[PDB]
Amino acid sequence: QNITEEFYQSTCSAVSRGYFSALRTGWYTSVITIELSNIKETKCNGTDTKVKLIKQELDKYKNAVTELQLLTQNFLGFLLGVGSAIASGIAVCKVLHLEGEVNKIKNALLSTNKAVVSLSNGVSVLTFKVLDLKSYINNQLLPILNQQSCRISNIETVIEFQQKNSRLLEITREFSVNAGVTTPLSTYMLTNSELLSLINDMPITNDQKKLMSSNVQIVRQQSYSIMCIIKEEVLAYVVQLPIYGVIDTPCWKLHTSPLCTTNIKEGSNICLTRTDRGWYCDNAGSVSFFPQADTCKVQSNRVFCDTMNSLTLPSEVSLCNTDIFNSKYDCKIMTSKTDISSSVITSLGAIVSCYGKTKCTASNKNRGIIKTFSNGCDYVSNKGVDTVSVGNTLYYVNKLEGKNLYVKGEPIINYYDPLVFPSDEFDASISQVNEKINQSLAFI
Amino acid sequence: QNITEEFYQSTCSAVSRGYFSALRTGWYTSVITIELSNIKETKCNGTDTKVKLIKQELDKYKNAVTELQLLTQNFLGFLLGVGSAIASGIAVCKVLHLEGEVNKIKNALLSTNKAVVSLSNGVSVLTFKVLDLKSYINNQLLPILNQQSCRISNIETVIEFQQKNSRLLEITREFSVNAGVTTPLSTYMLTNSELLSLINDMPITNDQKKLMSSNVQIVRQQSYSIMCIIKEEVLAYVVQLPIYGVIDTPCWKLHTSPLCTTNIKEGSNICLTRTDRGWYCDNAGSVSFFPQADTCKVQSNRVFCDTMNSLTLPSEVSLCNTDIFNSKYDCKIMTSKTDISSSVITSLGAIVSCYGKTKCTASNKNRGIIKTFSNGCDYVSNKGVDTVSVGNTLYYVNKLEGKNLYVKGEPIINYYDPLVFPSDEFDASISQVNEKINQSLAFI
Amino acid sequence: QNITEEFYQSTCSAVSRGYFSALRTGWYTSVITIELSNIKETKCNGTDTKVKLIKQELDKYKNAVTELQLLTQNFLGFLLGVGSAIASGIAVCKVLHLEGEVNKIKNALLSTNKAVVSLSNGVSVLTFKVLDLKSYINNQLLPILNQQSCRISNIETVIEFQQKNSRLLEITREFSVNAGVTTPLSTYMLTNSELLSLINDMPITNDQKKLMSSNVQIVRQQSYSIMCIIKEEVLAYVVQLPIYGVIDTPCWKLHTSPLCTTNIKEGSNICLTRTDRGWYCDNAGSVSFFPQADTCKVQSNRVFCDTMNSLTLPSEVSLCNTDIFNSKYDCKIMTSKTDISSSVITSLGAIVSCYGKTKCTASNKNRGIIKTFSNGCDYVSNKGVDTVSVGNTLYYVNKLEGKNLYVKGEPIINYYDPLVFPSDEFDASISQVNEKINQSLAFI
Repeated sequence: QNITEEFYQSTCSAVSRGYFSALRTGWYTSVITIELSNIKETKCNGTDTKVKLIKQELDKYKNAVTELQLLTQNFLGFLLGVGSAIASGIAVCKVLHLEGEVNKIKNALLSTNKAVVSLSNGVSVLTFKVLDLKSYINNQLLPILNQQSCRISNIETVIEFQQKNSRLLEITREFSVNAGVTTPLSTYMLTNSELLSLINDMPITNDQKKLMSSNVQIVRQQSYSIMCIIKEEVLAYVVQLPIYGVIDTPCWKLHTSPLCTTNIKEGSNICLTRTDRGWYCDNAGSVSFFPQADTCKVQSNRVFCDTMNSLTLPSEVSLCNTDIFNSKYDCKIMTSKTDISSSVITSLGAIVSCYGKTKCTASNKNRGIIKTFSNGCDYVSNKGVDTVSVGNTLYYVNKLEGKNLYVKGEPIINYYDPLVFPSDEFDASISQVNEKINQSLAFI
Repeated sequence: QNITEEFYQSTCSAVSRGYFSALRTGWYTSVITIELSNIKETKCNGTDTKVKLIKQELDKYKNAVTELQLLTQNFLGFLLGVGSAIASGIAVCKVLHLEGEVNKIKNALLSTNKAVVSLSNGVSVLTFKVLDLKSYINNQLLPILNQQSCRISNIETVIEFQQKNSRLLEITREFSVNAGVTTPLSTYMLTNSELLSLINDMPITNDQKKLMSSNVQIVRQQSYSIMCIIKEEVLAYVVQLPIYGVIDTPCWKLHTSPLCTTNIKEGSNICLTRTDRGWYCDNAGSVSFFPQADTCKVQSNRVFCDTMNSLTLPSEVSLCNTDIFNSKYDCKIMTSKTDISSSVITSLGAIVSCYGKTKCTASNKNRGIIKTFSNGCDYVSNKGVDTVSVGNTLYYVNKLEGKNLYVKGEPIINYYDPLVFPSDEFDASISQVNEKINQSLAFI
Repeated sequence: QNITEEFYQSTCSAVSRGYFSALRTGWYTSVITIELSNIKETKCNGTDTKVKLIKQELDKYKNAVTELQLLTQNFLGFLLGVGSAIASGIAVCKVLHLEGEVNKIKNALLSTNKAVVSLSNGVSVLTFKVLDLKSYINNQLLPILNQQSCRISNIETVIEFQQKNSRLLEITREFSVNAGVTTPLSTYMLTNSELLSLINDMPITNDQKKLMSSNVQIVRQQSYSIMCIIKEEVLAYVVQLPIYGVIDTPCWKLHTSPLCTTNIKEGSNICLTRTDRGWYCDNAGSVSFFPQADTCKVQSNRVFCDTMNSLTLPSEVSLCNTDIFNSKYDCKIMTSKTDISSSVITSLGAIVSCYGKTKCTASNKNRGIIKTFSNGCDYVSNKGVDTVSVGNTLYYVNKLEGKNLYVKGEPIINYYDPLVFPSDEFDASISQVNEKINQSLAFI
């Protein structure tokens, strides 16, 4: 929607504003249960295609129960020792293993299929019964299987049993190939009917309920399913859903690109790049910063992010966009001598860093070339433009309409004397390049 | 096939030549459609296993339509702001949302199952009808379901309806777990029969058609499926297939490994590594360079790559393989003091960098050890050799026959005086280490 | 189980001990085979729902055979040219293509479903026959399909044929979407019954057999399935299972975090971080080091790792934990001026690096805040603590009981004069910062 973008010619960066936050800060857990029956041996002469057919669909059942039994018996550096995403789920699994805890769940779901249960560790969980394979196998099936002559009446029972068993096998293969933990949340793990029902009874605001149920596909991508326990005629697993404790605060995206002096010969040029690119959202008097790509998902002008993937910075960090030389926040940059041509596709446009003999242009599919980029760091709005070419590579601009603004100014690389420029700083900042230069100039 | 490899003792690198390019430069889009019926409520007393069985298979149908409805309502740093792979597909989705555009498609496919359609934005698309669930549900099914007493005749209709519905549910779960965009291209999204049919009618050369239909498995790995629209008794989604606009130009792979001085004691040695490893293909008077691992897939002597993942370099870049000190291209290297033993498996052999007390050897499973590597950077051909051991780690050489060549020369690390060697350059080059040394030598 | 952890206040690191190794060093291969029939055209008038229903399930069969036919016709930098994980499998595929080699397998499995076969390249393989689609289609099905009038008797045969065909289609779609190589090992590729049977007949110790069959889910995550050959009425593919040649040696995990001087103003502080974090296991007189995250999977106090992902270091490397200034191993560190607050979740606790105005605390869900962290690098045990907060981010401590130990000492960053501190070392070491300082101090 109302999205705007500013490009800063001086620092070769661009900021996309107009977005609104939805940052995960809490976790909600609920317990999904399937009712099982513990059928062992069925003394039955078979060979009759119909009996042999239902015995092998019964074999799939015992194989999945067994497979589940085998599961239950057992700036980016700053984000590596982050811990387990599923701790609050695992906390619920520990409790279901306590004696009689599964028994509490069964009795709560004996009369209905959805009930609130107070667990023994203080968390109040919503519990669902999504499949009753127990009373199907015990009632509408097992009597036929417990006389020495076993003759199923009609093939309809073979098909009815495959349909009942089917969801259990879909749930088991997902846990199998994923060591008991799956994300995103399958429709098989939680159907849309059950997920909206769950969201509606969450201890959250009507604001958060309406945000979640308008983007169920995003809630799935940020939820986990955890295989839990399989005892006492019950299968249970924990669904872990996000809670967006930060809502509707301003978010902005920083795009950066290498800024270099413009001599055509390679290596005789000094470069400089802002390293603080990523997503920024205001969050409790500070700024939550998301440096990693694909840790935030955009929908129109709403940003969903998980604060587990963020760093906290002082809110002054945004001063680097408007005044990189400011004395309130030391803005972070890297330096090099690698003048390779490249383009960054922003929200409402494109940044192009053209160096050497490279051919960099911006085109319209019907009109031809609309801008030929000179050497240096320039910018184009996505209005009237479909593609950007850089060397032999074709980039596609985004086609969303917004307000673009070009803030002219001198490239700050021009302020630096190349004879005393620290030209291989992996992770520095503005005043760290200044104090490194102040040493060299005093050596003279 | 005719593959050759050169190892350069002087720069501890190896080049595998003999390959031929297939670089994606264009995108082809076609519209796949499934015909739907908009059945809401069926007033039917059931309970009879057969009727209740077909009502729940009908429930799966409405659940998938709903799930699709929920989707439609809504050197490596130089490759991060690259944009959307699926822009030209999304451009086609925007058009199908225009009024009457889906109506154009329906009428084109009313008489046949494959037809060319001219869309309203100028792109001529090939359109497929792969499933007609409309006329099945409306004709061979719904009459039975619209009298107050509903009795399906035979179980065959329950099974026939599951088979018809089945592909729709397979397509919907893939879009569900992937937020409406999937890659590689499922056989469920596009069968081999439909994909070869599509390739045969593409606006491309008989050369490109024969290349694509000889490697359908690779075309799948480089294609996208995009969920699009679900209105007016039609489901439609866009398949986006690659176009290889660069074909049969020479490609070569650069393998690099750390080159260091050979004192056994750790840290008292200086190291130096070429950083320009990856794939290189000639491309329109320049060289397309693929620095990222797994962005190129090899089949015999053919390299498939996506130019979206490349950088453009001057063709002079290959001079670094034969003369790293050349004055036409500043060859890029890094420096360190980290002499850790390691091996690189090349196309037709292995590079071994052996330092310290490490045991590095090359073996034959029947003959024993064939080469024991001294300290420094050495190389072995894959003829008569199965494995390379480095410390406690076993590497397996590739078993393809080719021409190996060993270019003797002095390790360039020996040319550098260690007392004035910039020994922690993250991203430098030959003449940047030279000018950094020229400063230190004048300080004296 | 008996897990202990030490935190070193001086170097801002923590070591989790008590673990025991299971490192993959060998590969076992076996050949799984499905018996096929090469049915081409069946001259049959149909239209009868039952015949048309079995003809399309027969179509799925030929489509999967075709799809398989299309497949058969065709510190972290030190780990990039590692080679192919599946070399020893591919070596077995080459042999099955030799003339009469598939014929050897068929005759070995003509009388039973599991047999040892001696291949022509010297490897003795265990061979399984998991599905006999040949004699089903040829005997219990094809006679009905080879008179001009084709009338299937009962719908039971349609369902029986779907069940037989079903596993073949599950195997084919996995190979399809994965270019003939899949990991982890599907239950569809190898059932739990077949996998335990295979492990029991492996040429390995009763120790290794009991370790593997107690963790089948881990064996799956470290195994590969390779599509191989489809000729002469046989489908065959190779399963490649790990062999743990290193068992029960001590493993320990190193956790590191940035250590910095504690002035609140940003950038005027020098930092220093140990870069050697990861897993370490004793291995044949040396130490196997696993720098990459998620290349080791933990179960209670057992560590499963693949030595293909490791480096070999001298066993002296562990001296850095107890004496970072030691003269036997040059301990590796990086330096910067980036004092951003962050926390590392260790095995039995949490490391917190608190800098600037950031609010860093450790909480109990019932008691409130239990520790407020001062500026600098501190540590908390997981006893009585559930969460750690750093700025706006909530981290969850692990809830396993163990022995924690806090080794007090002075932060080594305090030993360095900031006026001559090389404050942007990407990959250095203790004595490399010393010799870099010795130059600056002599310049004076």
